[PDB]
Amino acid sequence: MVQVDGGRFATSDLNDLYRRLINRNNRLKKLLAQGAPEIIIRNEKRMLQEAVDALLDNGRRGAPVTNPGSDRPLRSLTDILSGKQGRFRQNLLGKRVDYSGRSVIVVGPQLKLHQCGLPKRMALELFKPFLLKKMEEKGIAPNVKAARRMLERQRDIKDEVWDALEEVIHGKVVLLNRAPTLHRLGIQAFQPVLVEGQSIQLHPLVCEAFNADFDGDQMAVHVPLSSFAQAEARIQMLSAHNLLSPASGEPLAKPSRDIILGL
Amino acid sequence: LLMGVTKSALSTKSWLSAASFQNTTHVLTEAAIAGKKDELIGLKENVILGRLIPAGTGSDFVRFTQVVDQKTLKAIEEA
Amino acid sequence: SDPVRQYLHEIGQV
Amino acid sequence: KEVRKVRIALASPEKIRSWSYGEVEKPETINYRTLKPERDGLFDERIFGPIKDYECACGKYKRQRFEGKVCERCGVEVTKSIVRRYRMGHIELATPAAHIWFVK
Amino acid sequence: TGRGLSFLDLIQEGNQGLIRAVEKFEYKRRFKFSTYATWWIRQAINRAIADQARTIRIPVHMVETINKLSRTARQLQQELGREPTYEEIAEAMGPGWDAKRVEETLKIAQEPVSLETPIGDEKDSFYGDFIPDEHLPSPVDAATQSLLSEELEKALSKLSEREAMVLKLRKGLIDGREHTLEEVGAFFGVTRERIRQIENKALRKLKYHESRTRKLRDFLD
Amino acid sequence: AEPGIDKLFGMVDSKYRLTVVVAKRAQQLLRHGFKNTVLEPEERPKMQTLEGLFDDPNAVTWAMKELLTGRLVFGENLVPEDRLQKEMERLYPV
Amino acid sequence: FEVPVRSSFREGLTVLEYFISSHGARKGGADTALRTADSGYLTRKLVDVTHE
Amino acid sequence: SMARPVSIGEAVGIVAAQSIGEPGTQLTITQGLPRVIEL
Amino acid sequence: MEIKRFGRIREVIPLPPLTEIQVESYRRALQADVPPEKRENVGIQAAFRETFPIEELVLDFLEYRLGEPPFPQDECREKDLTYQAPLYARLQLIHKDTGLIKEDEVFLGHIPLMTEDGSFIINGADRVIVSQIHRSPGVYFTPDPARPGRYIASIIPLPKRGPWIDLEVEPNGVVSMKVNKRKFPLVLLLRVLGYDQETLARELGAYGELVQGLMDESVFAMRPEEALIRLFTLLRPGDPPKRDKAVAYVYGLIADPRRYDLGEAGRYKAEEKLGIRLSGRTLARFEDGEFKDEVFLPTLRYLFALTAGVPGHEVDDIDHLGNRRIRTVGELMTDQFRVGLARLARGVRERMLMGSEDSLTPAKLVNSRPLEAAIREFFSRSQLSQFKDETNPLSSLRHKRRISALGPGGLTRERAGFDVRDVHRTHYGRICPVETPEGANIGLITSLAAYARVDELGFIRTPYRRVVGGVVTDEVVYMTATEEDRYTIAQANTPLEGNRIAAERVVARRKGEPVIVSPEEVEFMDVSPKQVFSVNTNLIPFLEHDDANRALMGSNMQTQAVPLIRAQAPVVMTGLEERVVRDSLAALYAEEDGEVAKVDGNRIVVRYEDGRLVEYPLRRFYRSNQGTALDQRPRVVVGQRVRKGDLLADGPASENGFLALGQNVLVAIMPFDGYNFEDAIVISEELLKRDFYTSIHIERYEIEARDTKLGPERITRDIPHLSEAALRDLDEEGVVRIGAEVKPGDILVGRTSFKGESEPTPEERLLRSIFGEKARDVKDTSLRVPPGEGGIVVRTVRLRRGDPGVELKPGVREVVRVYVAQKRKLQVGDKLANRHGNKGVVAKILPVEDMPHLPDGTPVDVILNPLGVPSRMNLGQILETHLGLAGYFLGQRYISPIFDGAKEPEIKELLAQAFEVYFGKRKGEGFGVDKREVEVLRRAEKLGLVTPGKTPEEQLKELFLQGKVVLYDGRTGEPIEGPIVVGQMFIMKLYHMVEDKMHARSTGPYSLITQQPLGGKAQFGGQRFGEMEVWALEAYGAAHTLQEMLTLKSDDIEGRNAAYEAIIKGEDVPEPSVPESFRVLVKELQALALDVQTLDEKDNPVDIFEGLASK
DNA sequence: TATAATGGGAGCTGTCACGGATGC
DNA sequence: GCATCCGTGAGCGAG
Ligand SMILES: [Mg+2]
Ligand SMILES: [Zn+2]
Repeated sequence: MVQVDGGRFATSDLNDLYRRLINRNNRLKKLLAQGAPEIIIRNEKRMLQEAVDALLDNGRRGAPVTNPGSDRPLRSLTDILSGKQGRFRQNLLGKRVDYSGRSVIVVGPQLKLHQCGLPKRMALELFKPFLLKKMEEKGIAPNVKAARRMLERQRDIKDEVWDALEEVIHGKVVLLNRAPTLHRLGIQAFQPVLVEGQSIQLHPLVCEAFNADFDGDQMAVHVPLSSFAQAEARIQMLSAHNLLSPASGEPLAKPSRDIILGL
Repeated sequence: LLMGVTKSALSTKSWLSAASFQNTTHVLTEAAIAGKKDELIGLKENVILGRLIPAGTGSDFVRFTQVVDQKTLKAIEEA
Repeated sequence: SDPVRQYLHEIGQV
Repeated sequence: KEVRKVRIALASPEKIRSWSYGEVEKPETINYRTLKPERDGLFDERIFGPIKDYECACGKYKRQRFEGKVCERCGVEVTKSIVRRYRMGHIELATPAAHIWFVK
Repeated sequence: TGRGLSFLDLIQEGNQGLIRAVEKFEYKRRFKFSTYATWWIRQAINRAIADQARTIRIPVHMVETINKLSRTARQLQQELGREPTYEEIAEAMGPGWDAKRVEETLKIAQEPVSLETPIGDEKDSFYGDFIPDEHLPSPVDAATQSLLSEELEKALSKLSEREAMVLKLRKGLIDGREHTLEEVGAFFGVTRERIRQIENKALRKLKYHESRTRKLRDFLD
Repeated sequence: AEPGIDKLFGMVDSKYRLTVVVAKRAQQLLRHGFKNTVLEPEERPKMQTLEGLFDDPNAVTWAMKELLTGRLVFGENLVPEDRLQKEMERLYPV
Repeated sequence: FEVPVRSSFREGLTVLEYFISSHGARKGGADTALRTADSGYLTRKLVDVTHE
Repeated sequence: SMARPVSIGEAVGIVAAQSIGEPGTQLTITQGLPRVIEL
Repeated sequence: MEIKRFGRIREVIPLPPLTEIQVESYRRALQADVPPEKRENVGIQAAFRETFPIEELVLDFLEYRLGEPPFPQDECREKDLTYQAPLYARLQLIHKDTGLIKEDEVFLGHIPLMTEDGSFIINGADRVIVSQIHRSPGVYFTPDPARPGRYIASIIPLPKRGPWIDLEVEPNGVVSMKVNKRKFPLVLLLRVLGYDQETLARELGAYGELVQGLMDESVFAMRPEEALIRLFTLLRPGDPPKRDKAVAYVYGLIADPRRYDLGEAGRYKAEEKLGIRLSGRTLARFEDGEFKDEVFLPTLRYLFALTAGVPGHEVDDIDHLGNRRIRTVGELMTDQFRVGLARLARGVRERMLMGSEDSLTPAKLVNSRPLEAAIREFFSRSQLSQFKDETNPLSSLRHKRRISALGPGGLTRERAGFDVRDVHRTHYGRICPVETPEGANIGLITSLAAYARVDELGFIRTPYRRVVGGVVTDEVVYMTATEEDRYTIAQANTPLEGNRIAAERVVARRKGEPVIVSPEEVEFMDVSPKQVFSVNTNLIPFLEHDDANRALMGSNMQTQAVPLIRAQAPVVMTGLEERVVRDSLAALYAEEDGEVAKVDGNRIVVRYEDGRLVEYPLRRFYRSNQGTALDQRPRVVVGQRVRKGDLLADGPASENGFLALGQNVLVAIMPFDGYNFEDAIVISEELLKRDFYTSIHIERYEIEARDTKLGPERITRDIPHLSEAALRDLDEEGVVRIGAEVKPGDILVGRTSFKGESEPTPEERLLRSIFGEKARDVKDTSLRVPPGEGGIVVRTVRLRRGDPGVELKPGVREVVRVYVAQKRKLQVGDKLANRHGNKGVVAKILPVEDMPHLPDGTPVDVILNPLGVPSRMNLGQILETHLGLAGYFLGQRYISPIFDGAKEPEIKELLAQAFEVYFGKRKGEGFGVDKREVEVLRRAEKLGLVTPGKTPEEQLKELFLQGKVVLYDGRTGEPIEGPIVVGQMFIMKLYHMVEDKMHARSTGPYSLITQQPLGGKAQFGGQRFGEMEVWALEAYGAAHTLQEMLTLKSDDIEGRNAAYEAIIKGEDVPEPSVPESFRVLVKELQALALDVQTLDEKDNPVDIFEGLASK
């Protein structure tokens, strides 16, 4: 039971469901010492049972409204584990991740297969921990806490910051995910090329594999962190390392549309 | 005995893989009664707990490899 | 089922 | 140690009381004026743990000085607040009740 | 029916009052039992509702103050053809009631909203998913607080182990307790005013280490 | 593509073993701060800056390069993990 | 339809030739979106059988 | 994908499931995608 | 520019008022204009008449009335309160047997009001109520899916009034009536109805081997008041018949016009279906004292005559647009009002007993809470009450003419087969076939047709022309979906001389099925081809050439176009674009013939015939729901004479009264270095320069200052430890001054909240002492501009207590709203489309020098990859370029309606006339043919494009006539090897712009329970790595990169605090621990009575809570 | 705490296909 | 052994 921005309280459905059980337990306790007849005691023990059923798996008998006001079932212990939304598919078999971004994709004709366009401002925040370090070895900040306060407001961005960001990214690669993520090649590791402007520049041949077009298609970026995660990305995951389909043995990156026509 | 992919997916030995699939109210109760131990042989089991998956760069075949320069090589060679 | 309905009939016995 | 196995099994009422740091005998959650956990309530500093790290309910015990120490006035161990995500409690039932998963 | 207690709970709480009445009933009075039972049933139900109908629990006297506040607001709506001001109710609620009191009562009467309240017509989103966790320190915060204990341990090396220990003991960096000067005098072998002197000179040597180095400054917040 | 890659898949029994070797070596160059390297200074991976040429920052980029030259020894159970850790921190203090 | 659309798109359809079309398109559009929920489902089954 | 022998420790199931699953949206005198599911 | 307009088709009736389906339907439900005793008993008048009198004392309803709005429309928007009017209702409490009355006027609260355009206001936020479609109340017979020759009868009431009823013949031949999902012999009912074995053999007996199944039980033929009891106990167990409870449960199931109410529609449907007359919308009658039948026998006679085939007996469609109906804003609200009313009446009968049983006003006998909350429900928290989409005038219109089979009272998504979605032959003239959501909603949400109108029974009607003889009357007959079926109806394309049918055969439809017919057999004729397609679909020129699937984007994508600061109406129009500006208010108009007096940007004043000086203020630069800018621009000058109907001001996007979504740019269709690869698009910087596609968008930020438990929150110029650098633009009161520029991270309004309980870390008590300054009492709470947003501060709205005009939430001290507007130039990542459903992201902005041009230096504005066309099959965009080619040169725009419009022949001729201005100028100017133009006329003829041997002047003409010209390359100076199609095309800047969409995160906010990062741009949170994404990692076998997303990068708390520490320091990343969302699962399971335990390889336990949850 | 009062109230509907259990 | 019941599922983004 927490206080939101407005000061108001927001409580979990499990709390009105536990207070229901507690109440029927503590009235059942009172009735039995008061020596109630068997027709009342029958009743109170039956209700103690649809409190335990509402709590554990609700909707397996009839569904408790939080109040008559919302006909929304109170979300119970079972409801929380099972579902698309359940604790399992939502939380344990996939997560929201820390270093990641999203943008609109735009055609990449110039970049080499293994490369892709990354807007300045995305690359800044994605590598922000690495950049605060690189700002310390080069002189642009006394330390981290100073360097961080320097990047907080947008007029405070120095030219050396940028020329230092280039120093960070060297050799590293990132992952591009267009969803639907249908098969393995729907996430490919590219080496980023910092570009001005606000969108991502995708390489033409991999467009077909991702089922990307630019109708306004958007793609997510993730940053592999460990010196391990890097090796994985750059060796196996690279866009230029997977040129055939795992599905049939046939070439996945093939001359596509303008390119077939050109030739 | 032939069975379809939904039955065989639930029927898998490991119940972390069974219960992340469907009929969780059911998977868990038969698993719980049976006092089922789950060796994490499979991906889903491992992915849940955050453990390194049994495939790729976690595969025990390739997982264990060690790299060393020729300098340090002949160097510890004495004993 | 319907504990209201069943309780009522339990009450209607006396 | 390292984890190679995960076992799931039904817990006897005693195995639960093992897990359980105290009984919630009252439904109330918070107090209406000072929003602080009610005694024996669903949120209780006594049972589940202190709201704020290493600090008992009435302020008498603070900082790190006391790791396993329990206030006499309040009833709250002084330990990392994060125990509130971990510690459990029980409600002791007047009549035994079936677990709908084994019925239905 | 609709007051925050389920039918069956209202019946059970009512039954509990039927029992109170069976023990209090004097048959010599010619009244039929139904007359006397009715009073105790209505009393136990109203106690029950006022007790159990709120997640955030409110005292019984306080409950009916808020209720009286509601009915008075409603009456004033019926009269004014619109919702009343805090001050219009405060008048109609008689002496001792100002706008400030009518307001604070209302805020105290605000019931908590379920975190599971759906967002959008799709089943996909919940309210409590958009609610951040303010308690547990973000990675930034935890990183900063460590770089603080590192920066304080680097600037306390410039002091001798005695004068740095006077400060380490007195501000609570060790064990979490702040010791009075007589105690740092009992531990070191110095008189209480001598440990106030080597605490002041060590704090002063720190001030020069700071004005010269420009390290601890960024922690100004 | 990544340079000499084909020959890097010819070096190993399984492509994911080469990745482990690249990842572990890169962590070693990081820890010892590049001084345990098997590269002679002309073979140094360099980075093009504003100022001029500087050493390539990516310990991975390095490690792949170290590999193509026969300078390095990979395999299973070469040396106990004690010896290896210490003899490298002696040879190259960090 | 017992009668076919005679026009090419270069000629252009008729108000009625057009109408007939939208029957096909509409029933094809709802097929494409309905088997889409089923592909990704089947997909998730296969992943779950064969993960180990 | 490499046109060479498989590298030990490849995750093959998740590969196979995907390879089968990616076209599914395309299965159309036709029994189509449900025939597949039926099987 | 002069407008030449194609096609000879004449429109007998113009388009109906287009917002009529809302405007009219809500006015009918209220009747606020009508004097109280002339109110016709529909809508609001009906709920009162139904719910009253309230029986036992009798409280009776007399009349209702509607007062004036608490606040004018605008005020309601800024102040976050609803646009509404007080409703008072006059009641009289009568005494049973005393005779006494007391008659008082009770105040029923407020009811929401519809604005001029057919929309509502809710809390400062415009909403549209959206019409709903459902199976009409009535009596339907569908073939039993069980057996071929058997049929199930269905009796359907208004959805929440009364149960559905199935009448089946089989298995054994007895009539089975299913209600509340319980099957019993229908026979038993008939006895209760005043039917005996004789009266039944008479009318019903005629059908052999059937009636025999019904009368099988003679034992049931015994008595009405025994059978009533017997049945009552067949419906509910354990409930003693009581003979009172039997009649009250049976009447309240069937005969109570209160509980069971057929559609007023449904009433007619069955009267016509079974050919009987109903007294009321009831099934049966309570006529004293026996139950008398109406509905049941003629539905049973109809079923029995359908079972064994009898001629004249119909199965029904249920997808037919006579068997489906539209519930509009007026009916949809009346319902929620009928439910809010009968709860209030419930509250009456409970208080009609208890209390002073003697002293009761009507005032004290009535509570509005069930009614108030019941309407606030419908408007506020409903599905059919939708946040109004006004991106732009068309968005907001279409939104009104949107139609849902969705919403409570109808279908969900899993529920809709191909049936409901399918285009059904009676969607002709009524619903749009084109404008439907693509993807998951398809065929559920649709737009109403252009000429289509919704009648009193909520069935859709389309206009047709009566044709008598060979002549076509100019009278328009508006026909129900069903009554269209009785006639033969020609197309509007069919030839005419005067009023006469001019062909030997015309094309017509009987019951929607296409057929060729003599001029003698034609009963009616289409009004125009325009009647078939949604308003949106009708804005698409040459649409007769575009494939269906792309036209759907043509329609739907026009709803999306962002209003441009220099906006243009298409050089190629279908003619509606002028009146669409009208019907949904965009433009401003003159009310009577008159003369203009004043001219401002802010206001325009007119003097009429009357002499009355009439002022129209202009709405300037106002923010809309999506943040697009509404401003009306003055279009007339001081002292200009205007007749009634002339334009005084242009809408947000309108060009001299016409609809301007996009601009007309000059586009060449060629692949360009793969920059237009895969539907991407390349741009002359010449658009940026002269401010094409540049558009204005206001965003609104808001901030609250409350009364904390720990003190006040103050909005002040004073923020702890903050440089003047930061406070510079702020005023003295803490609010940013108007007209200041703002960036990301900057302060909009500054605020100080009192700090929490202070445990400054021991590291703080030392640092505090060192620097000598004392820990301030107030944290810095100041609201700032989010990343990637910013602009000019155009307005500030401040509200404190002491407010005469608005309501302030409990505990809330003061509220400030700051308005930040940005003028966005077109850019890369931004999105454009055209009217033909061609759509792309902008990939490259070339300089004007690199840009492909003509013989004269004039460069193209756009490059469009030809590859986009042929798979997409939309050829109208080609014809938009071709005609748009010549309209460039001739200096003219055209009107070419759908399906009757420009044929290529007349266009060709227009190209020939354009060519002469093009070439004949260069020929007079003293310039012959270019040396490249030759090398191209070479390859052109090698392509069969020009006739070899003609002059280059006649070859450039034959090429130009194909709409292709010789295009020179910007970069080389050498030509483009072929001739290329170029010409003016209407292209619009769409809603989705990168400025909005780009986001990237490092570390940040985490949800409470899971510890895992939040989603979405402005809560600032990480992308979802979902089940499908993890499979990718796994397949690649990237183990660590996966363990990262699962551990360090999401909920593994210790791992991520230490991961970030590790990178900062410049160390390699730590070894992940247990994901915190795993410990959430163990403890949820223990909470489920399930012990979960990790284990050793030794089977011995392992603690992942590190000892905190064990004693 | 005393007049007498004694068995609810909602009624939500164009899936669908599946497999495994329960019934005739 | 078939009819028939019940309980189970049904592919990023912004709000
Ligand atoms: Mg796309
Ligand atoms: Zn204490």
